Amino acid sequence: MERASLIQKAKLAEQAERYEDMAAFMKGAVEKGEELSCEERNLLSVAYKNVVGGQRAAWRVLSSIEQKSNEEGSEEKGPEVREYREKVETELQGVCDTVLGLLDSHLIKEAGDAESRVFYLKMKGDYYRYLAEVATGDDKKRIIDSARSAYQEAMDISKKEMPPTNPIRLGLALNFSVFHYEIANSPEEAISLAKTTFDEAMADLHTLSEDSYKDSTLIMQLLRDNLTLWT
Amino acid sequence: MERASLIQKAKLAEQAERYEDMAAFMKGAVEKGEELSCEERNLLSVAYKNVVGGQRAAWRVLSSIEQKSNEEGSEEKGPEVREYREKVETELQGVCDTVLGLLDSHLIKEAGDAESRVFYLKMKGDYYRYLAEVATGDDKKRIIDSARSAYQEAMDISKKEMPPTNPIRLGLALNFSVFHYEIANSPEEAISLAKTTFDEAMADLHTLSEDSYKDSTLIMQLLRDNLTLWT
Amino acid sequence: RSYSSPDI
Amino acid sequence: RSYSSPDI
Ligand SMILES: *SCCNC(=O)C1CCN(C(=O)C(C)(C)Oc2ccc(Cl)cc2)CC1
Ligand SMILES: *SCCNC(=O)C1CCN(C(=O)C(C)(C)Oc2ccc(Cl)cc2)CC1
Repeated sequence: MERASLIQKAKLAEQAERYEDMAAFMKGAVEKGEELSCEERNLLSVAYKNVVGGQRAAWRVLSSIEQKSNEEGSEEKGPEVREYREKVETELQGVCDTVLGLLDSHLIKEAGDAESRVFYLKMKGDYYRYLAEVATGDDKKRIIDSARSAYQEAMDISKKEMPPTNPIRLGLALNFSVFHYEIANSPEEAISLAKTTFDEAMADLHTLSEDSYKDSTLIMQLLRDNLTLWT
Repeated sequence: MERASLIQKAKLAEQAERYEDMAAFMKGAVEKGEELSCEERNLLSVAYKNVVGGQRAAWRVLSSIEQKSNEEGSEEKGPEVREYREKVETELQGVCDTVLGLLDSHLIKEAGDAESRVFYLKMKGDYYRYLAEVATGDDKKRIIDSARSAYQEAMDISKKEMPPTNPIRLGLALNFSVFHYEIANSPEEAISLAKTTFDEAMADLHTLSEDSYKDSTLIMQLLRDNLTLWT
Repeated sequence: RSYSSPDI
Repeated sequence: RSYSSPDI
């Protein structure tokens, strides 16, 4: 289909809360090989985040039941939970692999501006992080190395090109700190990054308009909330 | 798969908020041809109601956009909205047809007790009502006749076998009144049924325990809320 | 959009 | 379950 029709249908799917359809429409739009506007970038992200978010939530529920049943839940367990967790896991890996394919085949290379590049490299780190949440063995190590490398490149660019209160820069740092804490088991690095990010942004909040402040502090509050949990 | 495994996986899907999977598991369980317990009946209903509910919500959003664009939205409209509404519509019809197939191939005939029979005939009326919401032409007339006939048989049984505050009897009458108002364009019949149902149940509320009362009044409040909208 | 029976 | 960046 023409790109404009795919975008129109993505926007309709969004209004209809049809996020699988929305993601498929945006995938087709991306595959035309032209850059995305900020609006379109957000359509892509919203769609796939909703899809993978439901799969992640399902995986966590199932994995938890599976562990509490491998904790002496003996005779209260056939293979059903494991089989269903594996099913949801394979489906989640597929969606993450699809997004990463779009990022590596089109979006990162074709991005003509630093803000877009940071946005997509952050997405690359995020979807590798979701893969890492379910990975085992050699897959897990590869995935964790790839997440770190994407997040780090995004961080370098954002420190060069974006002010410390920029919401994209803040959300990147937030998600990289979650990667440190939950994925890499580097809680020193996580707490350090979250606190430094908060402090360097605080320092600028007095120059911000009402609207800028709302965007920035939304993210800063989450940094604060994580520091609570992590300390 | 064995029936017990299908039920177990339905319950897992419910906890995981995977309602499409849940419905497919319950479909397989029903197709074993044994009756459902009250618990299992509710698993079946929850699963398919979530699935069709999302499709209905999507269809209403899209149909509304389509009409406001057939209202002189000229040159702000190619075929995208209509095509996408038709897609969602076909998907909704499929799910409704699947449920109705389970009801007519197994559940209604095999039900060994009146309460179950009422529950399934109400479901039959409901899924025909959902089909009627999107139907046109001769399909619509057939569907409306079938919805009325299922609701009426359920009503007859419930008046014979259930007290007037029974939540299933109340929910049946509520949904049949919605059928009158929204589908049959018989608002006299709708308002009459809703008011009579409320009045005959009110009359008994003073005999009810705390727990019975909560179930019954949940439904009676909706009768009241509809009467507001309809009067 | 009338209210119909809730699903629990 | 730490908090990550919200999606709007
Ligand atoms: S193209 C629409 C305007 N451009 C933007 O970048 C967004 C600004 C902020 N925003 C957000 O939803 C929040 C507050 C969550 O900030 C973000 C942080 C991190 C990312 Cl990757 C994205 C947004 C709306 C539009
Ligand atoms: S098998 C579980 C117990 N049996 C029941 O029938 C239900 C009693 C009431 N209930 C409900 O969720 C509400 C209040 C919504 O009542 C209903 C009205 C109409 C229908 Cl078709 C179903 C329930 C929980 C269990």
